[PDB]
Amino acid sequence: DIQMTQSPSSLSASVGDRVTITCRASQSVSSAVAWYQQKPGKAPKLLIYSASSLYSGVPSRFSGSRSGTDFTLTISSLQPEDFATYYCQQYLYYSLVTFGQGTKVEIKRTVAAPSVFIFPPSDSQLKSGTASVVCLLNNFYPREAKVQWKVDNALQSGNSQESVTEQDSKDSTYSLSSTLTLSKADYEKHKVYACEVTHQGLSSPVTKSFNR
Amino acid sequence: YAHHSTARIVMPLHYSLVFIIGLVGNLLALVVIVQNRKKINSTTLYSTNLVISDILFTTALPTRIAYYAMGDALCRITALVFYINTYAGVNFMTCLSIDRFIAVVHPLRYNKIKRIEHAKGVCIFVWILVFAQTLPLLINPMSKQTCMEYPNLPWILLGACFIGYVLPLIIILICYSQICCKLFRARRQLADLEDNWETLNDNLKVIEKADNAAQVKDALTKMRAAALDAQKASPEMKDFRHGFDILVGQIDDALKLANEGKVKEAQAAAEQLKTTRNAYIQKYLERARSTLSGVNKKALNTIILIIVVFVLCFTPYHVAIIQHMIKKLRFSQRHSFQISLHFTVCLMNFNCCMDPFIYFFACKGYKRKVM
Amino acid sequence: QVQLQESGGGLVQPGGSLRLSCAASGRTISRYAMSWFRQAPGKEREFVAVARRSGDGAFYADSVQGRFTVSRDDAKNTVYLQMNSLKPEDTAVYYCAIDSDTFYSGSYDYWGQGTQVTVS
Amino acid sequence: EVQLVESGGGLVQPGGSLRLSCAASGFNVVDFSLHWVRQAPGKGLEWVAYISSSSGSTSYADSVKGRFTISADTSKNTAYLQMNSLRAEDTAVYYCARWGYWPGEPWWKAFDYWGQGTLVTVSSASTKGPSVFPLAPSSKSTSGGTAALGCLVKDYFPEPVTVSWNSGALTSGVHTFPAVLQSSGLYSLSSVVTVPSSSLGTQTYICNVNHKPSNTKVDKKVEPK
Ligand SMILES: O=C(/C=C/c1ccc(Cl)cc1)N1CCC2(CC1)CN(Cc1ccc(Cl)c(Cl)c1)C(=O)O2
Repeated sequence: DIQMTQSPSSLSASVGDRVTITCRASQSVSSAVAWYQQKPGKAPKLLIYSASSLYSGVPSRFSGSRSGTDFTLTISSLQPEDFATYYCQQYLYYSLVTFGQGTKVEIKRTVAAPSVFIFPPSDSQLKSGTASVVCLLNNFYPREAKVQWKVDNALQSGNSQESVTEQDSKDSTYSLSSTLTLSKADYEKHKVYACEVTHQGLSSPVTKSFNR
Repeated sequence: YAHHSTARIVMPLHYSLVFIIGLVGNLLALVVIVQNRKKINSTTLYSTNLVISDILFTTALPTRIAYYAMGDALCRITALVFYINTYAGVNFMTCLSIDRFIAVVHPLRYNKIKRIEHAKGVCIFVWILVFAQTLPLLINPMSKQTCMEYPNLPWILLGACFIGYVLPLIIILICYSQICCKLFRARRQLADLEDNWETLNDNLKVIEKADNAAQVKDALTKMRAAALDAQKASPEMKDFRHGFDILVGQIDDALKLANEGKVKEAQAAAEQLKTTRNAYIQKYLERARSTLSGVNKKALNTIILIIVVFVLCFTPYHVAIIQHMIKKLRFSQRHSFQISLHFTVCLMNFNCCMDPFIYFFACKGYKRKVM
Repeated sequence: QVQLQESGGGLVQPGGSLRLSCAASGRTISRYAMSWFRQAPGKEREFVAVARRSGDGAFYADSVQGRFTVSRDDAKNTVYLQMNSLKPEDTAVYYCAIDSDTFYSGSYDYWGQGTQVTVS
Repeated sequence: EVQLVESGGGLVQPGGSLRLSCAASGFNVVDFSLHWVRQAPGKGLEWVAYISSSSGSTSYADSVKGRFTISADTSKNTAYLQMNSLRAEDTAVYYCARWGYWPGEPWWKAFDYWGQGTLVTVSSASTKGPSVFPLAPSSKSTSGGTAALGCLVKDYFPEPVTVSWNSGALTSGVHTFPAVLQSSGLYSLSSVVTVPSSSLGTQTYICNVNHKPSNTKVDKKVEPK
């Protein structure tokens, strides 16, 4: 029942920076909060316990502290292995455990713009009675792009679905792919389909389109 | 000397007042010192050597009180006794200040140095330091046509002013800041411990008066969050914390019953907390509130009294000197300079009669001071 | 309904410096993101930098990486593009911009008119 | 060395039943309380239940009360979690943690030794192979720069499918997207590669799609337009 809000839901930093993640409790638990680190695919690992004391086995760059009901985790020199999700758990009683939402520290980089591509549905798929166009956004650094499908300027909703990859290992850039699924009974609507893409490093929304 | 006829009444008035007041004050001071002629732990020796400086400054005064317009070696002795008055006052006030700061910040390091050996060593160290401060300003005989000691490329003026006055001022101020922070940080600590005890008692009351165990859980979780950081504030602190360990154990024993859903058994198991409180923590709260006022109050008022004597006796004269020399490097002489230095020297010598005010509230036999 | 105006400019020689500023009139900034842009004569509206809400980010393009710096002060609702080590390729108008989204999705609607900043 | 081990995850129907088992080694489950923390796919951690076999204090989260039951057979030194009446949002990775009793430093440390986590899947869909569809690029697809190219792998179940281009020859610029769960309970996936212009390099690109739980190895080809 004790809420636990962890504010900076995604940090971007480079190797050697000093990051700081904060966390605030609904009630006033005592200095009993723990900080974890979950590399993608693995289980969490204890880093701080009793809100300030460093666990035995982790490097000494992590250092938590407490001020009232405002708990904060600071990393001093962000080595290239401190790139994971960091949670914030309070532990006051056994049945009163509530975790934070988890901040994802990621690699700082220079802003790139997505190279938008659109793909018509294959006629092999149209034999099955369904049609799925897909708009591909490629190699943009901030994961804040927005896709908005348009069928003769009709803003579609509920029939689109996207999935972004993780940060690339080579150049630390993402890649997104929104797909718009329709039935062939509905694919025979307005004969031009467009994909509008707004990105933070984009002046005007790029519209890649094609006619049916 | 346009106000010499004015000075012929002004300076004998002030120096007669200083002579009589400081003489009778230090007279009763060293009489009470004789009344306690052996017990001088760590501060009474500072107070007594500062008394020595003041009283030799007074015994060299009766030649200077007879003044008009009108020897030489006697005038050099008056110069050296003035300087071993003012610089000894400054450095001994700041050594007494760091003594109090050491006492009321690191008391174990204070008891390390509370013995007579290191204390008297540092005393004789600053005493030879003030003897080292006065002889460089004694090269020429001040006789010029009394003395005409007042005036006089100079560069060592602000150097001596800094080392002599500025460094000491910064020290006493940081000592005062450390004392105020240490006495203000074990103040909010006691405030929050009392707040934890109050919320523990209030939630115990709402437990013993409430039903609907969904709220006895809400009271017990606040009680546990209060106890967990109430125990955070050696062979007696161990028994202090063991009481809170068994208190949190009883809290958990009640809280698991509340989770099971036995609201009567939960208030029954929460009833034992007042017994645990009375048996373990009631006999410690009085100690933690009263003992941890007394010696530190003496230290705080001593530091603030040294600060006010400092900023009303050694600040005007030395800022007047830094003002008179800040006129240099850019380029009548007896206009707004002689009466300014006159009255500021009157203050720097009025410290000698404001010095019993240090003892009557600070140290060196406050028995007759209270009497 | 809320437009903004920008400051700064001038003909500065290479190796010089400036300090741009776009000031917003009619809306708060402490919850939005202010980004700078650039238009050379012939080249269409490149990106320069962006300031996130409060201490959670400040990202620059690859060309101006290291030379520039965007600060943010919510007192007068202004952000400053401090330009340093100006190579002679930065001769372009410097528009400011604000996004209608608070998830930093970059929906730029209000721009301004820019300040011509030429180097030799 | 202390080492937690989970077992029992897999596929169940919505409303079915399942038994996770958290075996322990090193320490004994008597001296420690064993918890269960689950993590929905692409979400944060949440606490579920615990047991304290020293006393018996089985408590549960508000969303699993009356539906989960936690047991601890300390003769086997394991702990069990009986998940029945499973809803759709109960698919997650269920970790098993460890928490020391009060008083002292064993309590002040939180969950310090976790398991590896076992994944459960609550679905009403059955196993089926994927229908690979090409994402063909046109000749106008940036004639002069680079032209993206991919193939769509949709309508398959269960989860794991790996895709490679030209039998692992193309590894540069290949982005395989995380499988999104379609509205019909099936999975959809896209894998694209950014190969240059000039008739796409005139290589007959193929995306090798193999789905081992359905023994499907459709390797479709992609051609420009
Ligand atoms: O002018 C200076 C200092 C300059 C100075 C400033 C900075 C630096 Cl670094 C070095 C030196 N004093 C003046 C004479 C005092 C103190 C030193 C006061 N007094 C008795 C006396 C005698 C005659 C009169 Cl008429 C009066 Cl009223 C009072 C004495 O014995 O000496």
